[PDB]
Amino acid sequence: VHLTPEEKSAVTALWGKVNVDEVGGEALGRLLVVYPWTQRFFESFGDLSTPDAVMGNPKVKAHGKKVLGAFSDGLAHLDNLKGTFATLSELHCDKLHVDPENFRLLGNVLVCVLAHHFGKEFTPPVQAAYQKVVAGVANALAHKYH
Amino acid sequence: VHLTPEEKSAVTALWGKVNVDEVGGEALGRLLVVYPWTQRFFESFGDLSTPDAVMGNPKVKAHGKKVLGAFSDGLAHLDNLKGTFATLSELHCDKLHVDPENFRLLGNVLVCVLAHHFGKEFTPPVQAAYQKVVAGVANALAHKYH
Amino acid sequence: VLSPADKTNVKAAWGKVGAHAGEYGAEALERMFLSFPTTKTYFPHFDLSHGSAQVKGHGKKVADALTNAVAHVDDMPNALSALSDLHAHKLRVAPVNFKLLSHCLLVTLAAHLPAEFTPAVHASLDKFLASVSTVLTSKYR
Amino acid sequence: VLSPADKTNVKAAWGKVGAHAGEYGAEALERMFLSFPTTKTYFPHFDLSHGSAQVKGHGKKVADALTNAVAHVDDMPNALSALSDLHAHKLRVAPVNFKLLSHCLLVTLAAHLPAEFTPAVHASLDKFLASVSTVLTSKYR
Ligand code: HEM
Ligand code: HEM
Ligand code: HEM
Ligand code: HEM
Repeated sequence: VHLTPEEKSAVTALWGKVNVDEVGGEALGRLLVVYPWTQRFFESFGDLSTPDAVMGNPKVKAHGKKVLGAFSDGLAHLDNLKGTFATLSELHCDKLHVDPENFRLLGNVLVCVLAHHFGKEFTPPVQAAYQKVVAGVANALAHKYH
Repeated sequence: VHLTPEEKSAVTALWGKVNVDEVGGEALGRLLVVYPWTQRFFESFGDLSTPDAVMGNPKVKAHGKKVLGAFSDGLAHLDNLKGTFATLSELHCDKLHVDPENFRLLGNVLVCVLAHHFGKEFTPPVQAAYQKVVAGVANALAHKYH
Repeated sequence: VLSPADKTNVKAAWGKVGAHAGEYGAEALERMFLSFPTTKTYFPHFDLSHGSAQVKGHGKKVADALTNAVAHVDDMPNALSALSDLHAHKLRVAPVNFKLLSHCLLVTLAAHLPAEFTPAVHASLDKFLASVSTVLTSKYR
Repeated sequence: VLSPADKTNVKAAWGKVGAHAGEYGAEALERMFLSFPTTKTYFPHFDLSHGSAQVKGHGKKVADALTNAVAHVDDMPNALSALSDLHAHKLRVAPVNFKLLSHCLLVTLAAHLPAEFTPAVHASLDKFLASVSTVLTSKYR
């Protein structure tokens, strides 16, 4: 993905200010809540019977941090997302067989989590910079389907 | 895209037998008929008021051959679809701003045209080889959105 | 939302297919498993090999659900009620898979009815499958 | 298909938004034009610059169509009739764009109502927008 200098600024700026211990479980949790069919890949996490039960689930929060670690890393290597996500693509595509399209949903849920947390700060232009990132990562994570 | 030897065989085989003067206008025509919103990019082609009027339209048939020429070429360079479709991507993405997802529809309409024409010959396994090709080309044509 | 012309085109298509319905339904599934591998995980206990009696028996079940849908085209929601519940609530079948299967169902017909698969009929069928898929994904918990 | 809980969650969301509806509708459009550029070609004659009075006036029109949809939630097809005709028949707005705009509408609310945008409410709204979008794309010629 190629972000112009202003787009890079807008993303690095807000991202430096993200609580890496919560944003990830929040986006993953909302995904499970907003798109229920995704729970099929987490039968092992336990109680996902209610939104509060999903949001408060420890495994969700724990796994969300990893997912988040994946994005921070993606941001660190935009000019080369393919090589970066190669391994996560083999897992998500070849082992997991994650339904096509799920990666973009989560990116978009991530974007919703970012807006909710930052509010006014997540300006239309700031959001635009993140849709590119999310799309670069979702595309890269799906390279085994290419 | 990486087709195994058997997948390559299945695609080259049927493809050698394709009437390059008709298949292209057929897939493009059906696209305009099946997904009407795509006519917005062809207000200049003339009478697209009816399926027969669309299917019999000269400009459609003429333009369909080009599109087809694009696929034949794609097939000729599978291990490298990006570099091959680079120019068509700038046109379709940066100039045209073709709605995201349209490229896959046409590939899928192409696949329907191939089945209709070959029938029994377009075996489930033969179709599988073509969905990969169609997906490799649609992905490549959308590199400006990556 | 399925014009009269579409209902006529679909009904005509159903007639031509005649008794081959089940066979063609089994073919569309096979085509989907091969073309879109990820769909396979929804059938872990099924043997998806060519000629599988289970895929055969199931393609017949799909075909009967589509015929029931057309036989009651003006009110698919009520007719496909138990199936929407089944696919969304229990199976957790993601929405994209319905698009994948519909395409295969269309490819299967194009390959067996060159005469009836005209541009108009192709369009109508696509709308029919789109309508059935919309119902099957209306019940997400 | 919009459970009672969803209707309640959406209605509650509408209340909180109050009079800011138009402003937020204009914001969602701006967000869409910036995030999904291809959508812009649908508004060639519009000035899409920030603070555009046209984008402002139009975001108010969108907001009123969503409120009319909720005010008549049990029968959106009939209420959104003229708009489905407009977007599908005349405008030729492809289906994917409704998904793009819905997302921006959700991002816009999350950014203005941290209290009401809980996981449950987010899910309900998404279903609401999905339902409205389904109606707006039921009339493809
Ligand atoms: C674009 C967003 C995504 C990113 C960046 C991502 C990232 C991650 C990371 C970093 C891991 C752990 C990898 C490891 O332990 O080696 C993982 C595991 C996993 N992901 Fe994702 N993921 C994404 C989307 C999804 C989606 C949509 C699903 C499907 C609902 C999914 C299902 C899983 C599952 C089930 C695991 C557990 C794998 C295991 O521990 O064996 N992921 N993901
Ligand atoms: C994946 C399928 C597609 C392929 C391979 C493809 C291929 C082509 C080719 C080879 C050309 C002519 C390029 C040139 O003259 O330099 C072209 C032009 C064009 N395509 Fe496509 N195309 C695809 C999809 C689409 C779709 C979905 C739309 C949108 C409805 C679209 C809209 C156009 C238009 C309007 C032109 C005319 C450009 C001009 O002559 O100025 N194409 N396409
Ligand atoms: C127009 C599309 C479809 C129709 C009409 C349809 C129809 C059916 C029918 C009638 C059954 C039998 C249920 C019963 O025994 O009562 C069924 C079950 C099932 N369907 Fe579908 N279906 C469709 C698409 C899908 C898709 C897209 C998937 C996933 C890719 C899916 C996955 C399944 C599974 C896994 C079962 C249970 C099979 C078993 O465990 O025996 N269906 N479907
Ligand atoms: C929930 C989603 C949407 C709602 C409720 C909605 C609502 C409206 C309303 C109420 C109008 C005013 C029509 C009139 O003056 O009678 C309109 C027109 C229009 N809409 Fe939408 N719309 C939505 C999504 C879209 C999308 C996704 C696009 C394309 C990306 C689109 C493109 C347009 C255009 C181009 C016009 C005509 C504007 C003009 O030329 O003045 N709409 N819409």
